[PDB]
Amino acid sequence: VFVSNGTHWFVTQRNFYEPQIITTDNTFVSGNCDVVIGIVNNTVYDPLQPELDS
Amino acid sequence: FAMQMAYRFNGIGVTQNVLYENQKLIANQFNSAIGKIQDSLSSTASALG
Repeated sequence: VFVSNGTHWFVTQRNFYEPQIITTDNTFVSGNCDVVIGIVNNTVYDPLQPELDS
Repeated sequence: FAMQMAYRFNGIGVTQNVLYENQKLIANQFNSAIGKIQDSLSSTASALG
């Protein structure tokens, strides 16, 4: 599931809390934000992004 | 509750994007289906055999 403390957004397994920074690789794309009731704005991390500067 | 149904779908091998992309329809489907339970139990005499 997704969760936040109130300042940092995270994803965690559903039966023992362990916050992961929300990377692409924790997640999958669908559609657009018009249809999902209660969706939230954020940034999602791309692990390749710094490697493009390297 | 929608976040629960997104697990219920994930448990039958349906990826949960198919839930939220349909939530208002799935609500209407289930509300209507509960509606038929009144009629099924109320109108039929043999229903509790």
